[PDB]
Amino acid sequence: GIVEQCCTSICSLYQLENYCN
Amino acid sequence: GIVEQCCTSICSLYQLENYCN
Amino acid sequence: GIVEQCCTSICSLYQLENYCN
Amino acid sequence: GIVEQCCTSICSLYQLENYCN
Amino acid sequence: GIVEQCCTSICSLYQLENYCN
Amino acid sequence: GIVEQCCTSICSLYQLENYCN
Amino acid sequence: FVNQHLCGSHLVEALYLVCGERGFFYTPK
Amino acid sequence: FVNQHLCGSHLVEALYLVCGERGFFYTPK
Amino acid sequence: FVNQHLCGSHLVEALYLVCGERGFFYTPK
Amino acid sequence: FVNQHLCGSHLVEALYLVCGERGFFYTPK
Amino acid sequence: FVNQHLCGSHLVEALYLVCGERGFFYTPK
Amino acid sequence: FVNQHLCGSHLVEALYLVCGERGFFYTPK
Ligand SMILES: *C(=O)CCCCCCCCCCCCC
Ligand SMILES: *C(=O)CCCCCCCCCCCCC
Ligand SMILES: *C(=O)CCCCCCCCCCCCC
Ligand SMILES: *C(=O)CCCCCCCCCCCCC
Ligand SMILES: *C(=O)CCCCCCCCCCCCC
Ligand SMILES: *C(=O)CCCCCCCCCCCCC
Ligand SMILES: [Cl-]
Ligand SMILES: [Cl-]
Ligand SMILES: [Zn+2]
Ligand SMILES: [Zn+2]
Repeated sequence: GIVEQCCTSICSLYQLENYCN
Repeated sequence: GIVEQCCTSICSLYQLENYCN
Repeated sequence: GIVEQCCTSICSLYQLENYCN
Repeated sequence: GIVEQCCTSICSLYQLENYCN
Repeated sequence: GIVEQCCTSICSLYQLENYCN
Repeated sequence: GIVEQCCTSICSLYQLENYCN
Repeated sequence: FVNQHLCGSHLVEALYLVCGERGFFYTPK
Repeated sequence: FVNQHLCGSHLVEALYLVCGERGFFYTPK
Repeated sequence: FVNQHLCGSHLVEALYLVCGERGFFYTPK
Repeated sequence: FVNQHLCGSHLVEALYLVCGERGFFYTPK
Repeated sequence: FVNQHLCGSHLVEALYLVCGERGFFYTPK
Repeated sequence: FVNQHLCGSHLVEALYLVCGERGFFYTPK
């Protein structure tokens, strides 16, 4: 999930965009 | 400036990218 | 919606609970 | 204190309510 | 009070220091 | 830098003031 | 309206603290 | 007034950074 | 766990910003 | 210590939300 | 205008998330 | 690294507050 990926490594703005609707 | 553009109209993420070094 | 109810009038904590999954 | 309890374990909304006036 | 002074006019950091214990 | 100092030890308001313009 | 945008940034942090493990959906439009 | 509520959420974070070990009291009413 | 909860508080704030008008669904672990 | 200070920044924000009109007293360790 | 001050506190957190390793400059005046 | 990034999010918020009208330059490691 989002917590498993971005709270273990830094997420770039593109990676955060993958979680948008 | 950034105050007169992104605080009187909503700025998308790219609009914030203009002010990065 | 949540924007038209809790942003034009102050919502107590329970009012935010209505929008949880 | 509050720091000793909620910054060592997750505090639920009821537990935070114990700190209110 | 703090709401009637620092929320209707911008308070410098020292102005916030007045309300510390 | 700022990260090297304040994210390893607590920085007081005077220390943060050293980073201002 | 930027004032609308600012309230959303506080609405999301409210929903995060309120729902917790449940999660929340933010849908202005 | 929600605009009042938003300023409180920034007032508390200001008081936390300002007082530090002293602590603060938030009393709108 | 606490430090996981703190990361979520920033995450939804970051997710709210990056998504904007689209919105997002936040589901914890 | 730093990571304790960061938890307090969220804590007062969370405490401000949950308490609301009642208010709270924040005293660190 | 305090409403101006509140938007700055959200502008800085936006610039921090946007620039990242680049960094940002905040200059209202 | 994540927990360094989280400290920066508070740092710029703290730096924005303490500096105010002066402003600041935030450069990470
Ligand atoms: C998408 O645009 C949401 C649709 C409803 C928007 C209502 C905005 C009203 C203007 C803000 C008034 C309150 C300011 C605190
Ligand atoms: C409790 O209700 C506090 C009593 C004083 C409230 C004053 C609110 C005034 C309306 C807000 C005006 C400024 C908006 C930024
Ligand atoms: C909910 O139960 C969280 C599940 C994720 C695991 C948390 C611990 C992961 C290992 C890191 C430990 C480092 C802190 C001592
Ligand atoms: C103020 O002096 C803080 C007092 C609380 C103790 C801090 C350390 C507690 C033990 C955890 C260490 C883990 C980090 C290496
Ligand atoms: C320093 O004072 C910045 C110069 C420009 C300030 C413009 C402020 C306009 C008043 C706020 C209007 C919008 C409120 C959300
Ligand atoms: C960017 O690459 C960060 C560089 C700073 C070093 C990060 C690690 C420092 C040593 C602390 C490790 C504690 C966490 C396991
Ligand atoms: Cl605001
Ligand atoms: Cl954190
Ligand atoms: Zn705000
Ligand atoms: Zn944090």
